[PDB]
Amino acid sequence: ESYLSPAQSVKPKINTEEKLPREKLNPPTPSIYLESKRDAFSPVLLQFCTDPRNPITVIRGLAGSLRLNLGLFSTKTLVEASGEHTVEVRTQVQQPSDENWDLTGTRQIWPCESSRSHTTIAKYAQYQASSFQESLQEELEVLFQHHIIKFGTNIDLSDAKRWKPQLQELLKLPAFMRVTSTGNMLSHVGHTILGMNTVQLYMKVPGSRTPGHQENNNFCSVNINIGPGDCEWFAVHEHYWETISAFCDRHGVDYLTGSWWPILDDLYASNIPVYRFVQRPGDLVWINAGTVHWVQATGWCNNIAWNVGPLTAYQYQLALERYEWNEVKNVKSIVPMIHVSWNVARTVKISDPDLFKMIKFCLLQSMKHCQVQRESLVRAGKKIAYQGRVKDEPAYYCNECDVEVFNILFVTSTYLVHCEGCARRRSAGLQGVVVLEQYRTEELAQAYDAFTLAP
Amino acid sequence: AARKSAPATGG
Ligand SMILES: O=C(O)CNC(=O)C(=O)O
Ligand code: NI
Ligand SMILES: [Zn+2]
Repeated sequence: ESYLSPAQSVKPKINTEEKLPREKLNPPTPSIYLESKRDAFSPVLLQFCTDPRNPITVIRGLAGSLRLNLGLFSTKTLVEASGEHTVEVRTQVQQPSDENWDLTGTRQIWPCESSRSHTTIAKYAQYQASSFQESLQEELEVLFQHHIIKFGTNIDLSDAKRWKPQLQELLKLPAFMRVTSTGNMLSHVGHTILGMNTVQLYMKVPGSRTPGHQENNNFCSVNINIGPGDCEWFAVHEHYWETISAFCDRHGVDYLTGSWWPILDDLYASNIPVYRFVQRPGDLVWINAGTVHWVQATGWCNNIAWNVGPLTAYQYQLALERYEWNEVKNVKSIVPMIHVSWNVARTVKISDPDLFKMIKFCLLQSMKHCQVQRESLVRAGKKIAYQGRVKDEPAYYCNECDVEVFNILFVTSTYLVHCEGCARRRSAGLQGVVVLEQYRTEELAQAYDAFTLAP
Repeated sequence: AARKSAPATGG
């Protein structure tokens, strides 16, 4: 009953059955330099970054190749743009890169301690600076003769007023890397998903860690290192994600919502190639769809990141797989995949045949599901009001199970929306439940038929 | 709010 057709998979075929030698267990990270500025706008670049075979890619010195004014993202520029703006903090324990230990260094462990708290930007800038000066002093002695760290994470540069010049700068990027782009699936959500279709800022000190994960719904990520320190990246191909999740299960940590730092020897032991690379100031990281990754600051630095949704079959297939898998696991999918697919088909011409067949299949199933739901409600005497979508109306979600609710909305009262199960199970016969329809069969049917492959 | 963030362990 999936929104996906297994026959249509464009996932690269990889055999783990054969033993793999060590050199391939440490693959080189695709690094790319940009002599011209139009290279960055070349299609071959986009073809490269989004190739399924290429889990992750570094674009070297792009912030100078287009003359991006990163300086603005400097901590100093930030503190005065707004210092009493606020910031999530992670309190962590500082460690060497490829390692994470119990309290004593007897053992390497998967669970990564990462406690939470809040400050302002100006406040964390104090800390980041003091921290640096301190490390300086302990070196201006030797000359003449557990570390607890705090990481400023997921800082929201969403307010396009306040952060005007900073955001304006990123317009200079090739379209597929931009925050907002007609060719960006995430631009077709119709509302703001903080950190995905808005920019997040990271203020790091050395040892500052972002633990193992895949992006929300397997969406591409674009990260720029502002400077002046470096970052170290580790990454695995989507293919191997369930094997990694299995480790999380054994070590008693939740794969999708838990804090975990992988044990590299485990992954080598399991025949899983790990990409290892350094990201220098002005280097852009492109994380392809579904790539497991984790990240350590080696110096003092800020990064900027957001999620992009290029219109490829791979990206799409993986967004849907994660969408369904999320709900199997009772985990909120923050990109409302069904509402997005309809928005896309109705607003964007698609020339790529494989991507076209995938969206078309999904819309079909969405229609059958709406059709089935309607009959049985009718069949059981339930009246369904018609509700219009208004302009810039968001997607909906079950107040209870967090699943996306599409087209047919169950409502109670100051009004709440539910999926059917959550409505029934809270009223046997749906008494005191209003039921709304947002798209009549014919609206969806016509939209569907209007949707054809562009040559 | 749908929003991207870091996993957590304390606080
Ligand atoms: O920059 C960091 O610390 C972690 N970032 C990511 O995992 C990302 O942008 O996808
Ligand atoms: Ni990430
Ligand atoms: Zn529900």
